Amino acid sequence: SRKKMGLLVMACGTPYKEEDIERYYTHIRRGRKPEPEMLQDLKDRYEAIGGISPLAQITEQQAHNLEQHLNEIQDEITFKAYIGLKHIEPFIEDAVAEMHKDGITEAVSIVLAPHFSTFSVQSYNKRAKEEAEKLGGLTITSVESWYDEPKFVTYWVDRVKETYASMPEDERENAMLIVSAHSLPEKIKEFGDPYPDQLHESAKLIAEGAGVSEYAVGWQSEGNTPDPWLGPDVQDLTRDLFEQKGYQAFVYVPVGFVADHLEVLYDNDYECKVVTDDIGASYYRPEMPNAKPEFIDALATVVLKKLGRVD
Ligand SMILES: *Cc1c(C)c(=O)n2c(=O)c(C)c(C)n12
Ligand SMILES: [Cl-]
Ligand SMILES: [Mg+2]
Ligand SMILES: [Mg+2]
Ligand SMILES: [Mg+2]
Ligand SMILES: [Mg+2]
Ligand SMILES: [Mg+2]
Repeated sequence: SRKKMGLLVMACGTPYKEEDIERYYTHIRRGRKPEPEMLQDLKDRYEAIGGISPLAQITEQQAHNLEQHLNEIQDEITFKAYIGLKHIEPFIEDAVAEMHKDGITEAVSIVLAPHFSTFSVQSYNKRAKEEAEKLGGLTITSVESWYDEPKFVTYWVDRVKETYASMPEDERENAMLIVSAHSLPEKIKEFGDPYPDQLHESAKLIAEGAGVSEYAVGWQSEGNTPDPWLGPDVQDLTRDLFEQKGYQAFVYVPVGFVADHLEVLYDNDYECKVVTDDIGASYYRPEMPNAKPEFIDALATVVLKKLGRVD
């Protein structure tokens, strides 16, 4: 007889179809509906990246594959995955309510973003716990960060090694590795938020494992508020590094992101590519984890370590 546990997998969320762009972005913008020109622009961006339907499917596939893999690799717990999202249904509170309705009394949560922040991870975890407390009779232990899981570092190390090995000799000797995550408001620093330090440590670990001595850290995808967000932005960093040293290849590792969503397919593969094309450099951006077995095994290890069932 196995112990039953909920596996609460949390993420930003994505629209499910083009007609969800308005409500998704209204939610991100804290109730401010995008103007018509912006709605049209967003539609065009999603069309440019190959469409919307594949996006939420990745997150669902990650949760599904993680549940099945956890259930196969150990014999003590049977997990059932529930997805809880920030900016579109199913919302975090919906997922917790569904766990409670289904009879779950004990759950472990993980956010599909490897670095802790007060703005995102801590807020998701607190919301999940608050809903559990309101319903009663259900407890959640929450993963806070996992950027330093060795299997996750190794995923990116090996992707970087493959990219550098694929380069012509002249690029391989004159390339720059840019390691990035989603920008957040700079005011997180008032709380001692470790998010920037964790990104810098991811970059150090990945560059070290891959044997890449020239790398830099940047941020991407900042939102639209009056206070400053973490920088430099990858677009500006790329140009600055080019002006300083003349790199002829840029390799983008958006380690803060786990899937082929707009922030990678457009904010790297279009916006950074515009800059590398303008300066005459080659652009590389290795495969995101998505739902691939190597990444799912890394997440399974994160979960079982959090529960103390793996050293
Ligand atoms: C939607 C989204 C993703 C994937 C992410 O990592 N983040 C953030 O950090 C914010 C603030 C938002 C929105 N998102
Ligand atoms: Cl942490
Ligand atoms: Mg339609
Ligand atoms: Mg399966
Ligand atoms: Mg830790
Ligand atoms: Mg942008
Ligand atoms: Mg500003």
